[PDB]
Amino acid sequence: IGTGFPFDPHYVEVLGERMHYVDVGPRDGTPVLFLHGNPTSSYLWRNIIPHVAPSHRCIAPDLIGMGKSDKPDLDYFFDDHVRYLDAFIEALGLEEVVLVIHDWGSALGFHWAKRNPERVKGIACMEFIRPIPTWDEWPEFARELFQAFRTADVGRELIIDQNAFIEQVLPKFVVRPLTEVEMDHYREPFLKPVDREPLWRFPNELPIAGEPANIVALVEAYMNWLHQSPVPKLLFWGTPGVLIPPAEAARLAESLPNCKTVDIGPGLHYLQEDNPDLIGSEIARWLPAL
Repeated sequence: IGTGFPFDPHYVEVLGERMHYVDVGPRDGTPVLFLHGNPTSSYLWRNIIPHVAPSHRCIAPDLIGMGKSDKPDLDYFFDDHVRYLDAFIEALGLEEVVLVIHDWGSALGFHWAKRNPERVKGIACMEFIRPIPTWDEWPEFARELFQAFRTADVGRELIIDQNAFIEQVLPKFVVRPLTEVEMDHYREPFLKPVDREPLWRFPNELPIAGEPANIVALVEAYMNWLHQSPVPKLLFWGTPGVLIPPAEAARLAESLPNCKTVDIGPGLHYLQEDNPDLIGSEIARWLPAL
């Protein structure tokens, strides 16, 4: 598994802030837009993109306040990310797209898809955000941790002061051991504690136990759209998973229209770090059929 990030940097100005993105592959057909989540960046996609780039344009932005993108003094609510991503897509003059999405990147992607259904040609997804009705549906191996993340004072102490989302959550949710080089790549955006605001707000935006109500409503909305959309879908899952356990992937395999599922083997949350070659190769095999 490659530790390097051999991609020329690109920046586009979005609402007075520069957003970094990877942009490789041929420029004529439909682009594949890769959307990371918390606490990652386009670095998450580094070993997946090379399978896809030979045949298709790969665009992978770093979300505002993350990766190599500018870091405005925002609250970094989900709605903030929505506004910047909406503006990024229009800034590049993208028409139709294929989405490849994960975690908060999936919330963003699905919400964009619901609002622009005519412009989405396919969705490849993995460990995506769905309503979590109770904490019983959250893996026992991370229940107290994320409960603490959403507790007053304690949450900020763990995520901001101690950098728990980088130093604990990342290794905890990758089955194979991450190298020091890989950790340093993930560390680089958040060397300054103050810049960890998005890493704390994201877990506090998760639709868990009916709160926050607005996000629950929004996620329910795009899941309702997804369940009745004819757009081709490719769902990657792992055992035992985090957001999408095997049993959930099985239900989605039946319920989601026009959906193919791919079992990546052992996986938690950052499936891209466990089996990037299978994820990349399957996306590549899938795209020409769109």
